[PDB]
Amino acid sequence: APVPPLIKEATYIEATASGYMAEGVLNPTIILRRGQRVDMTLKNKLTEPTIVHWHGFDVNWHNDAHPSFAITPGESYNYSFDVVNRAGTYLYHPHPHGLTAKQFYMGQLGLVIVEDSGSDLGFKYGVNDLPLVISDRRFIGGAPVYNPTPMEMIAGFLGNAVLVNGVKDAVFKLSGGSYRLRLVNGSNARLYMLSIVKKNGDVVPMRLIAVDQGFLARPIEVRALFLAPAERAEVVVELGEGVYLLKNTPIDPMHLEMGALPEGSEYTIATFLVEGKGEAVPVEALSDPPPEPPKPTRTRRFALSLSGMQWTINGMFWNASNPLFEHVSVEGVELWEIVNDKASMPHPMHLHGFPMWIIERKDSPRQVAELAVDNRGRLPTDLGLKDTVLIWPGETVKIVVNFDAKKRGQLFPFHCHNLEHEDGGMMINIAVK
Ligand SMILES: [Cu+2]
Ligand SMILES: [Cu+2]
Repeated sequence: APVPPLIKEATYIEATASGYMAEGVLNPTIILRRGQRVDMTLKNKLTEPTIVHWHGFDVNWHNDAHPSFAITPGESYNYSFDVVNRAGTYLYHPHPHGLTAKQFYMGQLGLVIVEDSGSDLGFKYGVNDLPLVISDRRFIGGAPVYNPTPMEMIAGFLGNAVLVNGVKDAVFKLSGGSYRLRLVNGSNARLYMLSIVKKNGDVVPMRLIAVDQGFLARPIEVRALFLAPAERAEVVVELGEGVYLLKNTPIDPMHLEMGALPEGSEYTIATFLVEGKGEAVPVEALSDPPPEPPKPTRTRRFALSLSGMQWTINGMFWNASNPLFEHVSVEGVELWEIVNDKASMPHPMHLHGFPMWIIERKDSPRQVAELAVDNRGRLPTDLGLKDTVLIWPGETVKIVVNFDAKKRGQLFPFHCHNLEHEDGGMMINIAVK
């Protein structure tokens, strides 16, 4: 059962090429309590600038940290903030402009778990609460390489094998019982459609309980889950004795932007060898429903498009020379109508600083529409509070965001979490007024 090691006291972290080093362990899971104070110093031990981003955290832009605050090698950066996020599974990872994909892919990515009264639901981390950080790699001679061509910067850098928690061909040896699996897409670009199946047997229903920004109102039974880069979905499964497989199953990846392990091919991501009898953990109710969405005062349309060799948002993209460029000025509660062009590819769009309520999916591909659970085209994952949402070519996704006036005068990136798209500039500053 290989999962990241746990630490509570994240006081000092070193950015190294292989990953984050804290208290002698690599990429540990930082576990925090809702409401606690975080004081943490980042030391840059790389040969290039970097900065840590607390993915999904409600903090100011000094603690986000905005990419403009990146530190040079040998420098340090202090983070100090109160955790006001809902209990859930978050990430910490690099955010220097133009260097994030490589640093992230070469190993700098860890989990941040936020806990709250009763949020562990009776499961124990590393026993039956299992994070599965799914990361693909392009292996050459059994070693990962990050060498995207210009066409791979446009499309995303896809690996030829899939790791779980850094482990090739991951195998989990478990006893029969209940398992909470925290599915995390830690890949640069690869999309997954995830299912758990009995080997040579039937699909195991998964009971979705939480996504990016925390618990659903109630568990939802699903047979398959789309999980794009930086999305998180926590499910509960009942495993009897036998062999089970976490698999990717076939999809149309809709690479329509420009005319080794295909995204829609079927393959095993992890194997569960279930022997013995262990604890059953009943999960009948969740005690932390997401808030209802606020009422927006204006509608703002966003078009996702390829402008030549440059991915853009409303035609705009990162100004490498001016990281404080104010691409969009916002205020109050807004409804964002995010339209992905037909000649495009799926984009997992992610907003810093402010979570998002998903209101509606329109013109989704059938493989998505078939999984929706309401009249507004919403997927089960769309029913929780989110911070990263996948928008398919031709599809319109409507979200509502509250640009809290307490954050006036700060800048927060809005960007695609396909890291090649991000390093390629598919990122703009949202300036809160
Ligand atoms: Cu983020
Ligand atoms: Cu993208």
